[PDB]
Amino acid sequence: RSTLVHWFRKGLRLHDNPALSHIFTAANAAPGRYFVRPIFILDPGILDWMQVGANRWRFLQQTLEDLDNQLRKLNSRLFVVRGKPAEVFPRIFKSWRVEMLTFETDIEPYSVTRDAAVQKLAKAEGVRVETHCSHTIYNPELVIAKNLGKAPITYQKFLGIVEQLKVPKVLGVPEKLKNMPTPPKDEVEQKDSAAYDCPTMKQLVKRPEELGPNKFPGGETEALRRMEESLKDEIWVARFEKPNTAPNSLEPSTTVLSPYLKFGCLSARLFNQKLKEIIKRQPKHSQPPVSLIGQLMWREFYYTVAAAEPNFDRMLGNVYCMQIPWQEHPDHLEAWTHGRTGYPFIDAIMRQLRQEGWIHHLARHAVACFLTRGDLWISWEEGQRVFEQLLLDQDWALNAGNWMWLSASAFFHQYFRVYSPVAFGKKTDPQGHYIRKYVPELSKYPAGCIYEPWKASLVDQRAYGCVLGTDYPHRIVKHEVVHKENIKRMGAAYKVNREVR
DNA sequence: ACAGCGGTTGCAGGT
DNA sequence: TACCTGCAACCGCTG
Ligand SMILES: Cc1cc2nc3c(=O)[nH]c(=O)nc-3n(C[C@H](O)[C@H](O)[C@H](O)COP(=O)(O)OP(=O)(O)OC[C@H]3O[C@@H](n4cnc5c(N)ncnc54)[C@H](O)[C@@H]3O)c2cc1C
Repeated sequence: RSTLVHWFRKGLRLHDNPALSHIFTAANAAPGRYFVRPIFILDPGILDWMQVGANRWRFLQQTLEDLDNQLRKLNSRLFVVRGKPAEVFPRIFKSWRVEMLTFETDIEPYSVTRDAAVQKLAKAEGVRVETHCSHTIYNPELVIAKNLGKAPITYQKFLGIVEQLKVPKVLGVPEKLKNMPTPPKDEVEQKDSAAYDCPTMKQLVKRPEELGPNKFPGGETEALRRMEESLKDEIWVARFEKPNTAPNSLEPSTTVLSPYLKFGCLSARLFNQKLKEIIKRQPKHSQPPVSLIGQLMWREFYYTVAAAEPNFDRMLGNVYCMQIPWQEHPDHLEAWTHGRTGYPFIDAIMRQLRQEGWIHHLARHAVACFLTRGDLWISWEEGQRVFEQLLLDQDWALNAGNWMWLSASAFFHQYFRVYSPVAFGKKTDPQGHYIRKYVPELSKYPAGCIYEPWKASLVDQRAYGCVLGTDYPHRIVKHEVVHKENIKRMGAAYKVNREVR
C-alpha cells in the first residue's frame, strides 16, 4: 500500500476539516489501497524556548491527547513525529511510500516559507499535495483580489468586500476508516513502538511551576462543549455588544473561544454558521462591529491585512504602521511585564494573564494602552512579546493587529482617547473584587482607594496590612502627567509621518 | 481638492 | 438609566 498523510499544524480538529476529510474519503473510496497517517510534527528543541509559556504548552498537550482520542474513534490515531519538517518529510515520504499530503493553509510568514519548502520537496518526490483554506471564513487572497489587489484597511470596507464572497460548506466529522489495519512500523517505530505517541505533560511542559489553574482545557471536545454552552442563551448571543462586556468580572463576560479558534480546535466557519442560525431566530439583535458575528469578522479583518504584510509584527518596514519613536526603559518594562507597576488595576490584569493565559479584550486594552501611548511610551513590539508568551490564544495576526490598534499605530487614530488605569475598571467593578483577587496584598483596602492606593495615609496603609514601597510597589509613573505629554508626542509623530506620506 | 463624515470599547462632570 | 457636553482634533473614505 501507499500512504495518505494529513499534516496537522493548526486545524487541530476533526470537524469541518476538508484537508483531513479528503484523506479519509480517498481511503474509503479505494479500500485496501492506502494507509492513513494523521500527523503532528513536534520540534523538541523549542520546548524550553521562552516565547511559549507553560500554560500554552499544557493547552497543546491536552489538544493533542483529545485529537488522538477522536481519531481513535475513526479507527485511526494521531502520530506525533518529533523533528523538523525539513528532515522529517524526506524520511517519511520515502519510508511510508507517501502518495498524497494534505494540510490547512496558514498566512504567517514562517509557515509560508516552511510550506513552500515542503511543496518543493513533494513535487521532487512525486508526492501530490492538496491544501485547503479553512482556518478563516474568508480567504485573504480572494478578499485582496476582490478589492483590486489591496487589503482593506477599514472594517466597513472589509465587510463590503466579504459580503460579495461565497462561504464554503461547513463539513461534519470524517467517516470511520474501513479495512484499515495499523500501518507497518517504520525504522523509528521499530526501535521504539511509542515513538509517535502523544506527548506527556512531563515531556511537553519543562517549567511546570509556571502552570496556573487549568481553567480552559485544550482540545476540540472542550471547544465544542464551550461553544454549545455559550450558544444556549440565544438572547445573550443575539444582543451581544463587545463594548458592554466587563474587563474585570471574575468570570469571563465573553465566550473565551479564542484559544480554541487560534489552535483550530473550533472551526470559525462552524461558529459563524451557528451564530447566523441564532440571529435569524432573534428579531432583536446587534450588528457588526459590536455583535458576536462582528468579532469573528474582526478576526477575518486582521488575517487579511496580515496576509499582505510579512512585517506585520514590527513597526519598521510595515506598510500599515505609524513610525513612532518609542523609548527603551528596561525597568518600566519589567514592572509592566510582572504586574508590579503600582497601578492595581493594571497589575491585577497582568497577574491574571500570567497565571491563567486569558484576559478579557478590554483588560488587554487597559494594559496595552498603559505600556505604549498611554503611560510608559514603550514599543508595542515589547507588549506583543509578553502576550505571545502568556496567552493561550497567541495569534500572530491578531496580536500584531490589536497591538497596533491600541498603540494608535494603525487602524485606530483617535489617540486623544486614553484609558485611565485608575478610572476604567471602576465602571464595572466599583468594589474592586478583581483587584482583591489578583493583587491580594491590597485586599483590605477600602474601595475608595484600592484603585489609587497612593492616596492612603501611612497609618491607613498599616491598618490595611500593606505598606506602599514594602508590600506593594510605589507607582512607577504618574498617569495624570505622562498621558498628556504622550498625547503631544503622538501628535508630533503623526505630523512627521504625514510629511513623509 | 479638500471639507465633512464615521470610526468595536476615553474621561470628567453634568443632567 | 443612559445619554449629554467639552476636551481638541487624528485617520481613511467619499464625492
Ligand atoms: C493588545 C491585544 C492583543 C491581542 N492578542 C490576541 C491574540 O493573540 N489572539 C487572539 O485570538 N486575540 C487577541 N486579541 C483580540 C481579543 O482581545 C481576543 O480575541 C478576545 O479577548 C478573545 O476572547 P473571547 O474568545 O471571549 O472573545 P469574544 O468576544 O467572545 O469573540 C469571539 C471570537 O472573535 C474573535 N475576536 C474577538 N475580538 C477580537 C479582536 N479584537 N480582534 C480579532 N479577533 C477578535 C476571537 O477569535 C474570539 O475568540 C488581542 C487584543 C488586544 C487588545
